[PDB]
Amino acid sequence: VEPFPRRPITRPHASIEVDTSGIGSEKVFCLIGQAEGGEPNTVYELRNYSQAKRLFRSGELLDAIELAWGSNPNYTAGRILAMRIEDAKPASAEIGGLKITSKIYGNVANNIQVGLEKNTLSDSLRLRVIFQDDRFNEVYDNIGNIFTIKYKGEEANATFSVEHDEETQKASRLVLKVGDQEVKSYDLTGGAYDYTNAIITDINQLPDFEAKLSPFGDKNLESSKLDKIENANIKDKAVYVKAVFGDLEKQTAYNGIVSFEQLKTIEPFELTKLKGGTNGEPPATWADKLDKFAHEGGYYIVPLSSKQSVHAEVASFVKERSDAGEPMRAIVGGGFNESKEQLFGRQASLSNPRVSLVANSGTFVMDDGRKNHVPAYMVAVALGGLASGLEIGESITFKPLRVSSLDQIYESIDLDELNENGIISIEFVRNRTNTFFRIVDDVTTFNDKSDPVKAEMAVGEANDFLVSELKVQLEDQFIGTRTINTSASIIKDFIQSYLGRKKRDNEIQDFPAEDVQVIVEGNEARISMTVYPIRSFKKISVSLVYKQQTLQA
Amino acid sequence: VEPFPRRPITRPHASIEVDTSGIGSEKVFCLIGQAEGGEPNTVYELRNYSQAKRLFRSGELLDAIELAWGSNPNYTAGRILAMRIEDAKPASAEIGGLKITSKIYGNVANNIQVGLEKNTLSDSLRLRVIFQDDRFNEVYDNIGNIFTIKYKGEEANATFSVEHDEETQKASRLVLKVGDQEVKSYDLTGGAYDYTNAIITDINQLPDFEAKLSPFGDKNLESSKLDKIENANIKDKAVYVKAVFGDLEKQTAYNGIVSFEQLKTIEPFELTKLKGGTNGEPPATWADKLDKFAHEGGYYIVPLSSKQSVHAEVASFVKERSDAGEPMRAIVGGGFNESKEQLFGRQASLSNPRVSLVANSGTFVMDDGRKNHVPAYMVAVALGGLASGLEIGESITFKPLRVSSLDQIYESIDLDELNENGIISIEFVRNRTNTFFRIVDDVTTFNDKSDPVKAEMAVGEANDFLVSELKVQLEDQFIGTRTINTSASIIKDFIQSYLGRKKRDNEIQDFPAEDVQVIVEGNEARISMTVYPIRSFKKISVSLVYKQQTLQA
Amino acid sequence: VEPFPRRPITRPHASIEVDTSGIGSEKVFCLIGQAEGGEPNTVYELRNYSQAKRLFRSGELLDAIELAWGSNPNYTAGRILAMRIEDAKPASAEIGGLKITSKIYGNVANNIQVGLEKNTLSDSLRLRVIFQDDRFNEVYDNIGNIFTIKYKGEEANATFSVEHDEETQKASRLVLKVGDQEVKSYDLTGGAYDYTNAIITDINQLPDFEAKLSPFGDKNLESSKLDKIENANIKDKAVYVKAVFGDLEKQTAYNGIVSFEQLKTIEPFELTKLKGGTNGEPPATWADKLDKFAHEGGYYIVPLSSKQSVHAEVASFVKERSDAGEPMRAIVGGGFNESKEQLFGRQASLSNPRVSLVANSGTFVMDDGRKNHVPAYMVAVALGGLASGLEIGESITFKPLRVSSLDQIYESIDLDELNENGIISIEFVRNRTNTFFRIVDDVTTFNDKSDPVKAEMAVGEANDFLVSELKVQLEDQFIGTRTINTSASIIKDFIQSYLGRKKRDNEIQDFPAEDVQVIVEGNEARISMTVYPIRSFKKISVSLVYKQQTLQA
Repeated sequence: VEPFPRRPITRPHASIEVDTSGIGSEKVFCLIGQAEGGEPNTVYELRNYSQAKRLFRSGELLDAIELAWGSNPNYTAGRILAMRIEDAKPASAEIGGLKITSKIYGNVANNIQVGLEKNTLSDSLRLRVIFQDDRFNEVYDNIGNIFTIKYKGEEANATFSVEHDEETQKASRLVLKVGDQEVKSYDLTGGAYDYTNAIITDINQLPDFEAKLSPFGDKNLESSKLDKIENANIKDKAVYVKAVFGDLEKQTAYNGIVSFEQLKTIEPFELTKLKGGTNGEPPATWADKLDKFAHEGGYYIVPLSSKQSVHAEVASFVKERSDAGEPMRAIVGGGFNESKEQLFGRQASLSNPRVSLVANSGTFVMDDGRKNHVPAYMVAVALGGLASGLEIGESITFKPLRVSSLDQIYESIDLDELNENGIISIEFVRNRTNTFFRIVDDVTTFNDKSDPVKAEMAVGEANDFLVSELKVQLEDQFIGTRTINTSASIIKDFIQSYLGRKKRDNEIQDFPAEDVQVIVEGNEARISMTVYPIRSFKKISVSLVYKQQTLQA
Repeated sequence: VEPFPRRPITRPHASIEVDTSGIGSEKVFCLIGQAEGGEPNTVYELRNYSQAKRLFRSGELLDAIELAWGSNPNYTAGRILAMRIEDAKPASAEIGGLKITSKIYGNVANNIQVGLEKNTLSDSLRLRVIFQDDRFNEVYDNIGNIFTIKYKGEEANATFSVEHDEETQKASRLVLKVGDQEVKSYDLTGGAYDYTNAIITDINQLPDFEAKLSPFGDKNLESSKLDKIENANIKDKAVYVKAVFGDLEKQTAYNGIVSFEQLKTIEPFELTKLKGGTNGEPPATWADKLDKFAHEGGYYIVPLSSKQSVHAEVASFVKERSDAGEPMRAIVGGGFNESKEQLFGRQASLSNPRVSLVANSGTFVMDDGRKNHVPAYMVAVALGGLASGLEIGESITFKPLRVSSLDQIYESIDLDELNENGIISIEFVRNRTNTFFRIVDDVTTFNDKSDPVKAEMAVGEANDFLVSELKVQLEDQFIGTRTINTSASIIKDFIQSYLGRKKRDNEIQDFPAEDVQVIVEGNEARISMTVYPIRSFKKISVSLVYKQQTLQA
Repeated sequence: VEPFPRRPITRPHASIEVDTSGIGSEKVFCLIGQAEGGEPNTVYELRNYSQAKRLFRSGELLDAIELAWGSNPNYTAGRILAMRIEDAKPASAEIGGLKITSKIYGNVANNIQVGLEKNTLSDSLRLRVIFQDDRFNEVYDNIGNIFTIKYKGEEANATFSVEHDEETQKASRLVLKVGDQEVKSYDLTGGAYDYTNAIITDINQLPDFEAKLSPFGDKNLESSKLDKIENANIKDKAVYVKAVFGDLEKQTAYNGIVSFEQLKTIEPFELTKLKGGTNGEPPATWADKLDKFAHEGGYYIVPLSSKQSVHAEVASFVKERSDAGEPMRAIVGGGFNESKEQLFGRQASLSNPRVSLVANSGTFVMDDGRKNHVPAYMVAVALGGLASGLEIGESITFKPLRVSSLDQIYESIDLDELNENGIISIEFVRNRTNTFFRIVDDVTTFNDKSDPVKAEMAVGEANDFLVSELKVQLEDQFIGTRTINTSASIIKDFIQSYLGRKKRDNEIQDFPAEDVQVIVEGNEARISMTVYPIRSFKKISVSLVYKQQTLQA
């Protein structure tokens, strides 16, 4: 509802009630591991490969992103969230009249260099910054000398000053004087005087003074950050205002990988390397690190680690989030070429419905040209990236893996045992001339097959997405709406429209639209419905029978 | 009925009787606070933001109003009531014979400057006022001198007098006198000579005397306020009738901020400042201000203060007016960032059905780029502005707040505890990809959950509005009128109409119209009915069931 | 209805009545900015480029206007409104017994030169006005000496005089005397001699008199402004009535840049420059300027300032007008080459549906040929001039900009983030043989897709124009009319006509005739209507499935 005009009117008029009501999940994937770049305990959004490669410099995580976006040829590249577990810290140094610190966290940041060798021809400090790892070697100049002022009056001498607040060194005035008497002054507080443009215009208006912006950087710096001048003579010189600090803020805020801070006057200093870059140490538990993905919209998450304690932690994490209204599922892999007994031990230890285990490990072809021999959990990453590429309520059963080879080629009996015990395994298809690798099943670690919801990943996915979407939509729409007689009818219409839309997308098989019984009483709304869940075929029986046909003529 | 004519006529005629029957609610939010303007102890009604700014010059109260009208972007800006706690007084100067007084209340009025001059060409005074804080500067040039008299006769002398009467201390007569006799008298004490224009017209009647209006023109003064003159020669002079008092009242009564009144004799004096401009003491007890309210119709009220004594006094006030047939409610808040244990205390101290406590405090962006970080009761103002924007029997549950940021981000457990202690709380949602702020629930401080009327603001508001309108309309129409034998059916029709009208606007759910009963005996209007109350959803139960379906071909 | 004749007559006749009924939006663009000429706090309509140049001599506001007219080559150059922020004042001087004031406001007025001389060859005064900046130069030679008076008789004495009205010192008479007493006198206050040529002719008609007008310019001064003459001999020479200053006024009242007025005696003076030309300084807040735009007529407005205070002031202003009944929308640009963080912080500061942000800044090939490198808000002007060329309901999405170059050329990921966060951005289309630049979207600062009316400029513009036009027409047509039986049908027919005209102009998609319903009750009229919104294509899904085909012979 949107009545127009918003102000009530009592005299004769016309009124209009504009109404826009009614006219108006991606199943995100997550990764955690290590990298040579990006800040710690900070989650990011990954859309392009170039963006991630610029942020995440290198390591196993970048390979895991490339495998996830490459593990599904026939699907799109889905959005992925990533973060760094290492407690890295940046390089920082004290030089000149400033304190410098780098933004990249890690041992690589030590190679950063900052200097202010002065080019006396331009009377400015030539800021050269270098980062040899990134091939970043750029030269900046024209720091200071923002603009000129010159005096051409008939008096004997003239002088001008910039008066600061002594306790904070904040510029508050610009005073032009002859001797000790002010020709005119421009208080730099509260008004158009806050910027250098007003000073330039007002000074230009006076016939006795000139003010023109220099081609050494059109900064237009604020007037509060100007330098402190103390009765500098103006008659013979076109005196240059500098404001070196404010010029560093303006010209180097978003240039390079360098920040600046004050403990002072800025002076020249030599080009010096930064120190204190540290990769840090791993955390005792990953549960604090996993908390950053609590509310980021992630559904599938895969830790880049083969340790059982990390797997159990993640399992407790995804359980707690699902119980808190953030459903999630996890896929893990046990290192390199583990035997079946190790896999059964891991499955017994976990025994989580919302966790899956990958048995096979193999080699993959990367864009770098490396035939990277990866552990099982990178295959779990590839599988998560395939699942994300799939829509809601789809299964990854008998989908291709696009692998180059596998360390272990399991026989029929071995694959059957792995599937029975509740571990995901991968087979090599030698039946045809065009051999390929594919996934045999997507069973969870919870091995009780009697209950398909828990056992099947697709069913539990469809259930969690349906429930969470229906819960959010009902919470947003109907709570706080009046308990009018038509409320029950509106609720039943909305439910039917939501279930008919889900059936259109094939996220659910079918539902009886007649059995949607809504009951309303006071603040409570009691709703009952039936849904047939979308399932995936996994066994076909053919009772072929042969018969005899008699032909006549 | 009203016959035409009302008085009977006995002769043969036609008599007409005409019946004009059958052919022919607002919600207001109150505010109390401090500001740089406005009278003390005065209930001011506001409709326009410009009106509030002009009256309330600046301060917290104007910001509160702006927040209240800015907290409902969709809904109409309803009338709001404001009041100043400060016992301010206006500036005045006892300079010369004139008691200069200013309209504005406070210390700002002291800046006013008032002075007088005189122009000898037209023999008329001048007056000036300088209030440059409001960009105000006016000069009343050539005060007085409404019209001229000149002589054109043959007598040997030509004078006019304006007689001053000691009994009335005013100008009583204006007479043209020559020698020792009156040429023609114009008695100002009565008749059409109460205005000057009668005198101007009648002077022209004489062959020997004529009159004309002044070139300045529009003064149009009462003859009783003319100045005292005795036989001023007009033989060959166009002497102006000065009339200084009347033109002093006209140029300064509604013009500007400054009024004038004589204490003494009128004389010019130079420019001088005003004195006595006092903001005034903030009284400890707010009951001195709450009691000043009346039958305006206000419902909601927020005090702009964190004090317990203020909140208790407001609670006692609203309860008293409710018991006195003027239902009201309040919303309060406590300073900045109070912990839960303090908020529990405040709710236990209040425990009022007609008071609500706000937990959160935060920041709001205003028109003039003001990132105003505000105490909790300003949020309570914002809530009361939302509530006024919402129509009768609606609630503020799950609605947006449009707040910029919040101090306390409460988790689900914290909100649950706050709701269980009857404290309204505001939440920042992380479930949706696009995050936003919104209100949790409209729970009151009173904590008997079996009573939804008192527990819930919306139900209590709807019940009070229904009862108040019903009782008013019944008292107006039927109750207390002369007794007749056929009033029960008409009362029951009126009641049913009223119920139908309530049901039409969704103020009630339904009503069993067949169960309405009316009994009359003497002057006892016995009514009994039933109503199904309005309610707003707060809990949704979805019982989902999964089943398997078989398909044949 | 227009009756004929307008005066009824009771006698037998024929009366004719005539009704001329049935015989018979612009979306104006607004600008505020800097200029070197024009009055302060004054709005001017501008369609002709010569008018805009003359009004605004030069600055950034003239360049903005020229860009707007030239930002849409394939559209009509329509009306634009413009205001000058600078509080300039004009140059003035007092010399020669005359008050001199210039029509140009600012420092440019100081170059004006004015001087007065006398011509010995005709006994007449001379004037010269020069403004070297416009190369303006004109000489009003032989000022005064309006007409001669000659006498031809043989009497000893022949004199004429010009007398004045005492109360005003204006020329009231022109007396001719021969011997000792008058021959004829030309009364000037009232009669047949209001003009001096009538005096010239009648003097010519007299037997012993002659008179002729000075040919230098068609003076034809009215006789009120003639100089005083007393007993000036006629028989000596054909004496001139000079009246130098009145003739000067009549010659230069509406010509040239300079105006003149009396100081008192007037005498010549040397050719000298003027004084007092000043531009002043801009105010802190531009909101006081916007009041003049309250009832001018316009939809789009763009201030020429990158400061956030101006933007917040305009945002507030357009919100106030929208709540009043005259909605507007504001387009702004984020300074020079600002990074994504600054754009985000500006978007988060505005967060208004009726405000749109522009990110890209670049160069435009001006008509002068200069490679004018300009800030973002000049691009926002260009977009505002394209939106004003666009018809109602259209969108600036994918429309060509005709820009020369851009400072920042973005990646696909950067463009997507700029779109998603409610910032208008531009891409450099490189794949074509004809490379160019196109607008990607017209999304507003308000960043929620739930309401396309608030989130899209075109939809919101169509809704606002529709509501305003319907409100105006309904209020003009049916308020104050009679509540006749066919009132509801007439209203329905007028709405259908109006919606069918909208649908014809493609301002709406469609509407259902059945939903249009008119309810009459008392002094009110409730109307229910439906319209399908017009929309712009912003997403095209295509599905291409190949199939086999078999050919027989």
